[PDB]
Amino acid sequence: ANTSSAYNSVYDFLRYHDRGDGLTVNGKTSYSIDQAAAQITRENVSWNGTNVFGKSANLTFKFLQSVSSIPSGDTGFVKFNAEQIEQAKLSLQSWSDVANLTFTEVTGNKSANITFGNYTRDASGNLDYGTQAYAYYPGNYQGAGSSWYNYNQSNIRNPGSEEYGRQTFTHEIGHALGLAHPGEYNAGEGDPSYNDAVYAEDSYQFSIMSFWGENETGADYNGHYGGAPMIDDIAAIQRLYGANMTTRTGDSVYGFNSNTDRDFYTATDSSKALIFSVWDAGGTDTFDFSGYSNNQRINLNEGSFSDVGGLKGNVSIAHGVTIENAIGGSGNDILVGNSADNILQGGAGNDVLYGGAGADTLYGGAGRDTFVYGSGQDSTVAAYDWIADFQKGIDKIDLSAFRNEGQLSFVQDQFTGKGQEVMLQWDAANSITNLWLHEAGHSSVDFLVRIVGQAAQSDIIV
Ligand SMILES: [Ca+2]
Ligand SMILES: [Ca+2]
Ligand SMILES: [Ca+2]
Ligand SMILES: [Ca+2]
Ligand SMILES: [Ca+2]
Ligand SMILES: [Ca+2]
Ligand SMILES: [Ca+2]
Ligand SMILES: [Zn+2]
Repeated sequence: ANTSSAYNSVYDFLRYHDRGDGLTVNGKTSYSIDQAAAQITRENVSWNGTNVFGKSANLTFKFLQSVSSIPSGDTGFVKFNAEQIEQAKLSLQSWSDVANLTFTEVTGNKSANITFGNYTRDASGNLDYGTQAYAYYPGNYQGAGSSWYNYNQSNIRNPGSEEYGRQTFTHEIGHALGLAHPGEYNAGEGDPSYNDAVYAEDSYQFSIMSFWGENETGADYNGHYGGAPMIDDIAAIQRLYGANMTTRTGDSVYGFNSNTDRDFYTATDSSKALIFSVWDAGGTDTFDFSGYSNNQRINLNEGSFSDVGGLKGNVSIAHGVTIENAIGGSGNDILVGNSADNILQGGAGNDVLYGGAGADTLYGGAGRDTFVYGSGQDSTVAAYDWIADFQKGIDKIDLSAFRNEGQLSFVQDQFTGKGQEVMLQWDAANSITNLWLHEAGHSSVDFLVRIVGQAAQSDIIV
């Protein structure tokens, strides 16, 4: 019952931002990903009609060059500029990446499902420099799917350099696809706030359809805005149109050295912030967060949140996604794998690595690292872990988790058969050290961790 601090850091991080069940966060009811998704899609409307789910759609979009009138009554129409067009296309792409949607641009007099246009004045003809943007849900009525933005806002005119502009495009397109705010609130109507949120997870950390900052739920993006669908947004849009299983089906790398060709999944250098919820449909994938010096916490479990590059709760993995590998930076990181076979690289700094179930390959990197094992199922003989760069007298292998079944006894070269004993065996021929653990209740030796290098008894934490 007396686990080490290394074990505890993993145990707690695994429960970072727990949600659903009968939990109460910030004095509010906590929603699971699916409950949040249902709430966001409560209008039960999409381009396929009402109460239609898991149905794909082929949609058209258009950059209006002129208008007969804006459905809201606003005036002073202004067409989209070149930068707005490029950014809007990227926002559209971030939605079609995760849901079974196709977007085709149309021009001229052709009608379109989703339209884009700017406004600058109100119905009275007075300049409006206060509002931001709005959009209309799918439907057969005049203006359905149309989105409008205030050209008097610099973030709207320069969405490529002012992050909130791109986020706004993604947000409004969300409405044009059938998504609603996580709560019954609208701009201008009263002075709504996070206090009015129906559930705890109503923030930018979980949905860009929210109006509330990520700080409301404990996350911190240091003034940045993600610009792409977050975890609950992905579940929501997929509920309506189905998941896109053709996206990034090869071996994908997110973060540094990314091969995604998506700005929000790419970090060009250490001064670049990352804010994203990853959707990936196949292949062996890697979270490369090697360019950071900040202490990071990386979790590869689906639905989980990570603390990357000095930010908090800025990276998450969507439900239905399996990410396999992770690379930390020069800081003192915590790398947590999932049930798949993971390759974890701590990088420089003193790191804590936890492979979890499956046959993992672990690299501590330079520094004083700790490889944690919380269960006999973590490294069975049939699917054993490899610690490929273990440093005798420097690194540590943490087995404190087994204390719950009785303190482990270290034996030199033979098992007594009693149980709860650990042994290290050196093979001079291949320079491999086999770490064997005979667990209580096991009639045979079923736990093994193979080490490429030497290891001392004092390197094993029992
Ligand atoms: Ca992939
Ligand atoms: Ca994968
Ligand atoms: Ca590190
Ligand atoms: Ca694993
Ligand atoms: Ca290290
Ligand atoms: Ca090391
Ligand atoms: Ca493992
Ligand atoms: Zn909105």
